[PDB]
Amino acid sequence: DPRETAIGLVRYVTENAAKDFDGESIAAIIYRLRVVENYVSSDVDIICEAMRILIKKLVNLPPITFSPDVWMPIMTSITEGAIEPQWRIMMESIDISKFSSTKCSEQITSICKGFALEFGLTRRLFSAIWNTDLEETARKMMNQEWDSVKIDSSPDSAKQAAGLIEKSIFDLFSEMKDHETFANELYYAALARILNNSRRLQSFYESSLHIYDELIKKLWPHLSKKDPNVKKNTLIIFEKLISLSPTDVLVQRITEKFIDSCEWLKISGEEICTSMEPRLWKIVGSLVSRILDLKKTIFLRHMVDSYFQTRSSLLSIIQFLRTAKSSEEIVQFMRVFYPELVFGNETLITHAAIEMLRESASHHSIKADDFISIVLSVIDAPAIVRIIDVISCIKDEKVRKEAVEKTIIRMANDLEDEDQKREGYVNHLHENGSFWNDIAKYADASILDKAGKRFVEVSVDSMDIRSSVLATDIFLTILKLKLTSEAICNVSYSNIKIDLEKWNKMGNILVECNMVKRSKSEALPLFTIHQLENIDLPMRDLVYVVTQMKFLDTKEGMELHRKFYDGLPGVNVIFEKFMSKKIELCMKLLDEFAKIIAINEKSLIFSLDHENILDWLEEIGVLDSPQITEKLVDICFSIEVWDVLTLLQLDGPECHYWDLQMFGRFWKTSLMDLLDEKMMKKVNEKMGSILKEQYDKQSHVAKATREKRSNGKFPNRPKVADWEEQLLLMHNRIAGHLTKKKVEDFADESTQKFTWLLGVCSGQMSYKKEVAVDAEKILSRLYPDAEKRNEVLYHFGVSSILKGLDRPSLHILFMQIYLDLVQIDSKSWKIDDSVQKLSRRLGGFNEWLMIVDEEKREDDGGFRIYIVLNLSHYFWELLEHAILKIRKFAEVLASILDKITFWPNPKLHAYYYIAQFLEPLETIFHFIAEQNRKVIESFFKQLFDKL
Amino acid sequence: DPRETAIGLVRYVTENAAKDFDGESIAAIIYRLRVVENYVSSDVDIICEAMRILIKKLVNLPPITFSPDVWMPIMTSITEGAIEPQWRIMMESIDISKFSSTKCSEQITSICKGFALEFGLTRRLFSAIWNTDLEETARKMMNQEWDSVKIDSSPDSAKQAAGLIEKSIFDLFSEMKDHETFANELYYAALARILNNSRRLQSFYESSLHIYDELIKKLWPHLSKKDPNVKKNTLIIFEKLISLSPTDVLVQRITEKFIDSCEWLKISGEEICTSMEPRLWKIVGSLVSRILDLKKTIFLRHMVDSYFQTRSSLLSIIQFLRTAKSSEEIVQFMRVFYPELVFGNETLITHAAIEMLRESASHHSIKADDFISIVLSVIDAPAIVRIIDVISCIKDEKVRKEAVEKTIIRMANDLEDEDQKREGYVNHLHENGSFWNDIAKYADASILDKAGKRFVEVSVDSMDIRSSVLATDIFLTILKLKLTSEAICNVSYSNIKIDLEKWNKMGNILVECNMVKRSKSEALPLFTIHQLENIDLPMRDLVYVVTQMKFLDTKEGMELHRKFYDGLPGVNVIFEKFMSKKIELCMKLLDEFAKIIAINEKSLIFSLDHENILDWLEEIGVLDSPQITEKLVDICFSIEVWDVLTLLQLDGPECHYWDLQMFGRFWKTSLMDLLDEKMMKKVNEKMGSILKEQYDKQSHVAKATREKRSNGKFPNRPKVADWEEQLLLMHNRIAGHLTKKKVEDFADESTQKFTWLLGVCSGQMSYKKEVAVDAEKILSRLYPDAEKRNEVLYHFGVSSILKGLDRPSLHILFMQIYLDLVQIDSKSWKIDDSVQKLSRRLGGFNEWLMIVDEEKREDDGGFRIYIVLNLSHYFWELLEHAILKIRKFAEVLASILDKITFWPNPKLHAYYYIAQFLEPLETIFHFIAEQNRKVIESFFKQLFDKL
Repeated sequence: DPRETAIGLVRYVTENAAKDFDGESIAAIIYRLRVVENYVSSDVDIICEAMRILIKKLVNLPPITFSPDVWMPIMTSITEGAIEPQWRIMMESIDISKFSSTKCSEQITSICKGFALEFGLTRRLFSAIWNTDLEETARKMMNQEWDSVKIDSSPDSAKQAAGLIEKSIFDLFSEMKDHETFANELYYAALARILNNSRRLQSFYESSLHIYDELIKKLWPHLSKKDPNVKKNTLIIFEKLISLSPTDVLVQRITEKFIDSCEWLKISGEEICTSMEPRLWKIVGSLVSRILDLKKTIFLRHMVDSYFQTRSSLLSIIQFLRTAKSSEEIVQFMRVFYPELVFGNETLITHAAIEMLRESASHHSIKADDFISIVLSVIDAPAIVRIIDVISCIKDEKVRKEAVEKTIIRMANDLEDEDQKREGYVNHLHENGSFWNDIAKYADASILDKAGKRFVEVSVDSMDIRSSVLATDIFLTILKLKLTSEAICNVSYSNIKIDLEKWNKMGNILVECNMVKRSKSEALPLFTIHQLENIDLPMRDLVYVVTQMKFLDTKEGMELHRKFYDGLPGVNVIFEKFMSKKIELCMKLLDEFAKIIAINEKSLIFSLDHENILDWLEEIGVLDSPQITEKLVDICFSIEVWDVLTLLQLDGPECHYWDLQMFGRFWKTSLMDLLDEKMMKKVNEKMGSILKEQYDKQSHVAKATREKRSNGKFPNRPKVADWEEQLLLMHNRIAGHLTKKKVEDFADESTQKFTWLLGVCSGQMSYKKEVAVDAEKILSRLYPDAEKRNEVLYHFGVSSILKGLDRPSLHILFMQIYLDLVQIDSKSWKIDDSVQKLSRRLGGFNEWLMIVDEEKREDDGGFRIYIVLNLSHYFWELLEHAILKIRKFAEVLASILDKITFWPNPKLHAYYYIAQFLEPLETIFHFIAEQNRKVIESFFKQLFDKL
Repeated sequence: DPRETAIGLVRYVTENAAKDFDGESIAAIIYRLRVVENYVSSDVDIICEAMRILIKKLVNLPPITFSPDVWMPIMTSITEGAIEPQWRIMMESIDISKFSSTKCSEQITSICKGFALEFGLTRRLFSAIWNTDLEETARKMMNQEWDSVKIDSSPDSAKQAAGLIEKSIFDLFSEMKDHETFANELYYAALARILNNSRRLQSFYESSLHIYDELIKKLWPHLSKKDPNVKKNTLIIFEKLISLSPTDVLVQRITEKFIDSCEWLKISGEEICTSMEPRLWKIVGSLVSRILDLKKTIFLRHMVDSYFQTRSSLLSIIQFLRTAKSSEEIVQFMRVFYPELVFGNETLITHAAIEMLRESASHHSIKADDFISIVLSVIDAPAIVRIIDVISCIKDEKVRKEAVEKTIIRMANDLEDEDQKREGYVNHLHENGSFWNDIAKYADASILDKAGKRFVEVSVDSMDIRSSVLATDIFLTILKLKLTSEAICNVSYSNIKIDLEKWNKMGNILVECNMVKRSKSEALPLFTIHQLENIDLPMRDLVYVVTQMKFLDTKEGMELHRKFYDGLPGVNVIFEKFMSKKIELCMKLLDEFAKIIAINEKSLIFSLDHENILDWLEEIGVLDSPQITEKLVDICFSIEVWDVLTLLQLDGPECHYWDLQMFGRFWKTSLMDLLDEKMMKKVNEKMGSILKEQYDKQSHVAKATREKRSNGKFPNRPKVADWEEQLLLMHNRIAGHLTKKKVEDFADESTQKFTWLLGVCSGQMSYKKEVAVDAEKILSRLYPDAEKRNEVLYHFGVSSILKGLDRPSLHILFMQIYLDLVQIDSKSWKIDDSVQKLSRRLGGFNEWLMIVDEEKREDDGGFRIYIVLNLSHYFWELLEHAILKIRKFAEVLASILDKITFWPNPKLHAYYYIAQFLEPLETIFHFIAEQNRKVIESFFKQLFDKL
């Protein structure tokens, strides 16, 4: 029975407790009293005193008594009661004849655990497995003795230690003997393991660092209690362990280990930095090289993970270089590694380096040469956005000023060599307001003056419109830059020392900067002397002057113009001559606006609030000026023809102004109340055919655009966009300036405004019913009688039709409908009518055919003879109410006959129409010949002279 | 920023460390310095001194400062740093204006854990949640103060305690202040919880017992260090807690709890038993009632589990009643609960109760009345197999003797009332040898004598053969029972005092016991005086005497027969008269064996080794006796007819011995070498027809058995079983006893052995070729000449055929073949033959027809006249070599004629055959009539007298 044998062995131990036994026998006794599992509660006490005696004897054994694989199972059995099988294999071979409920067993195990805790077996086990004496190695590395290292640092022993560290006996670390000293010697033995494995290698370090990390994690609360020199010892042990590292990966891992250590042992950055600055610089260089390589590159997922770790390592060491006293070290760091560090697109580390630079500057005055070197090296790099940080790092006012001027010169040079990348960087740098706030609270006045001068120089030297525009805008901002110390004019023209002719070029750039790029509030209107001295300006600065001439009215504008243009002779005379009644400027601006509306061309005036253009002329106060209103009606006329080109779906300036004007006067006006439906059919068909012929004459892109725009063919109006609504709105508003008193302004018959009024009275489409009724009322004021009111309206319509045919598919149609409206009218003639009234109904017929001039004869297509022959031919056909019509026409022809002679041009078939004159003379001689004789003879004489 | 506010609060604490603050403010400060997570390694020291100050102040707070649900999260935060959300909800409502890496946080948490360990916050938390002072309740139950209990024992507080017990602060139980005292007060507070929840209830106890078990599991190593009175306090606390339990389930659970406790606190059975015997008895009664109910019965799987537990509870408490000093208690336990405990079919608990009974008997002398009461109560129960255990428990020799005699009387009474169950129990009890070894080493001689007397009484009084057989066998065993003290005759006939006529009946029971039940070695042959005085015995004890008469030859048998039959007059005369030449016993035994082989009946002689029966007669020495050999040949003859009944597939004694005997002599013997193939066909067909007629006359079971046995019909032999091989083997062996000298024994012609020898010489099938050639050689010795050798063989065959037809479908066939063999033979007759030789060839013809007796005439079927008429008829047909045949037959008939007159019986058609006599007389008178005249006249005179 095993229990009896165990009892006998226990008795043998109790009576032989003062004797010394070989370790093998002790191990055999231990094994045999563990393997028994049928113990009783009665004999537990004697056996526990037995095994405390055995454990006390075992601790006294020399370390070389057993091997680690035999040391392991005995501890297993005496701590948790687990029995390893190969252990029982080895132990059953030992003879012991010379020495001869599970609750009892677990009580025995726990009591043995308590006794093993009291007698401190863990230290003995560690010393045995590691083949070293922990106290001796701890003492020797207290004394820095590294050439006499005697310890096993094999990976499997590290595995065994790690497999130890997790049981519960270490949960009670503050209960074993000299637990602080034992803790210290464990820490130093782990450090000596790292040292041994580092020295041997002169996968290889993973287990060592792992077991060291586990040891420090379990041991931090007790290392700092007894020995206050632990921190310094860790500092020296690593100040070698770093220096013995061959490769950079090793270095970064172990520096991570001491980042951890300084975290555990509560070591602030100041002490470590002041005691390890020399090696730290090398370590920093190697690790930052690793960061650079890993950023360049940025089982294959590790390439990011390690990246993060290494970066965090920097984040720690820079935080340990927070109070780095060596200014030279941090200066050379900024000079060499900071550029690429910024290039790594990492902000935290740069950010901290910046603050430690500012702290080093506050505590110590670094040489200006060093700081200008680092600034230029940063200026050299295409990173010019963060430079302001190191500019704020400049604690010297003079250095700050010189650094700012060097940086501005550098960006000027960057814009000079014309590389897109640098230009983009400069644009981003000038997109923030904190930069300019810092520039204001750093730089002084002279810096602003030189910046303005150089910057106007680059603006005038820049051919690229974008670069010049940016230059002018930022020049405007630096002109209005408020200095904090001085808290405004910052650049004067005299200091620029530039020729005036090139300063004249800046006007367009100023237009672009002040209305295109900038908003209304931040717009800073300025005018170069080319504008202030001339009226013959392009519409760009014409619009500029018209819309920012209110800015000179304010005292601020006049003041800054005077102070900026100070030193230039005659400036006062210029100012008074533009304050003087600019009226010609208004005329030319409105003329250009008229012709630009006449050609269907896009202009930036449309983007402005032109709908209240009448308000604009009210701001200056020339709304009462009469010479403007003429031009005003011109505007109206032109917008009218624009509307026509909108309705025709024609677009483009392929036809002259008068053609489309007379086509506009050709519309729904009461002139076509008299016409019949067959007439409409023929005119619409011919208009559609000629419009289609024009359409297929165009290109494919224009046809696609017109098809997209047009929802329906003639006469349906195409789709309406937005801008035409604005144009129409301001067009109808003109009436605000058309009041012009009661009747006296329009009483002059021979005025363009009178022609406009006659046009608007009857049927102009683009004008709304309110304007139409106002025009009708004012015409009622002019002509109280309605008979003359309609007579003059009809005469105006026909006369406009006739005059429009002077400067040449549409002319022939107009010929046709002129004939046709005459045919319609002829039914309404009275027998008692006069020849002058008939000529008036025919238009300006008498005055039209009496214009005998060389120019009128020149290049005429014979429209006059063509008309005369056409009506004469139709009346001749009728002759071969009707009698009254023929008689009145014959009266008219007899009255006019003596004038038609001068007209026959010598280029057209003059003789053919001379012969064709036979019908009119026949209808005259049917009755009239007796009263009109001299005319007849003179007519014949010039006719024969023509031969 | 929370960190600045926490720093300010920490400063406020440091300058106000000597002031007292309300607990709410302290909790708010704790919460706010926990919630901060951006701490620095620099300020860790000041904050840890801050919270040690706060914890020291908090410990000083009165227990009613907070509620448990507020006490919980603060401990959570200060031990593991986990923050409960509702806690932050409650704490954020407190204003603190008047007081104004995660590695740092975890260091803070671990340092706070260490400080909380040092200041012992766990005791304060327990006192707060349980609304009690642990020291006061521990002291009061040291002083046994139960009427002033003030504690909360709610289930949720138990849940909270259990949820506490598992963190790591309790891993260091030996580090908090007064950890032994705190351990004691925890144990006593848990006990007071059980007490409170037991008293309140005057599901309800599960959490309390669970938390108590967890507490004792974590707290056992420290409860016995300081206070040595813990064991007694647990004893009293349970000596009430058991006594206050209303139901038995509660009782069994809590007694399990103290089985556990005595296991943990190292309390041996002796102390607990001597201090708690009164209540333990009640507890034992209740739990054993539970075991009885659960055995009777033996989510529904629990009915077994609890069962086991409760049984284990008994296994513990009985082991704590090991040294129960009260003999009355254990005696009454055995008297009342032990029977049903045995009935529970559980052996461990009974087993231990038995040993504790023996220990109580060794230490203390229990009254004999108690032990006889418990024995009779066990004897009363049908469990009489284990009684021997309590008989060995009897330490008193006189009591042991009286208990043994009471038990034997009890089993005698059990066998008397004739209930099968009790008989089976007695048989099982007598099936073991340890029981009889114990009976021998316990009882004395007089016990054996009275057992033998009563047991012979029951054997002779038992009508059941099985009960009597068991009685006789066990009487034999108790007769040979060796007593250890006396170390053999144990029962004598005189003491039995039984009448001799009933003792004569025991013979058959002795046969059954000594050859059927018992083996050869343990067979104990005995013979009742009925056998020793008589020869007219049934074959049972005949076989017994023949096979165990060797047992008297040994001195042992004679000695035990004399000493057992001592006191009976004339025993010596009986012994000498059976030692005297038993020869008649042999004759009668062999006669019975012969007739039993003749009827195909199963007998147990077959199971014996009868194959060496010749050896048996050699053992006695009567193998030389001549009067046996006659009977021997009888045996042979009978086995022969048995073989015939085997070959015929007939079986059963439906035909007489002589019929089958003459059919056996009818077989392949040389008598049928003379017969031809048509004769074989007719005889085989008729035999098959009559055999089938016999077959379908039988029943279905016999036909099924015969069909299974017979693999083929006639003449193919059926399948051969085993026993016939044995019978045939001993049959052939007879020859060993047939040597009988050279020629002188068989020289007597008129002997049965001579008939057997004549039969074996020619053709008996069952005898092998060795016996056949031996018989031929011995017949060559008897008859050197071969002519007489074949003549007598032929005469024997025909004479056996004729004699077999005297005591009547097979007879008519025999008639036919007798005629037919005569026809065959008649061709071999010489002209010079004599009438006597011809009669010899015809068989015993002359001697056969001359037997004139009243018995021969009586009931004769007229076979003689039938034969005479049949051959006379065939020879008459031939008459109407042939002449020689007719002449020889006529000579024979003339010689015999004067004798055939006497035979005609008066029951059969006598006159018809008298008339049919005309053919023989005709063939006689064809020639012979002159030499035979007086015969003719006498024949005619008796013929006429017959009329």
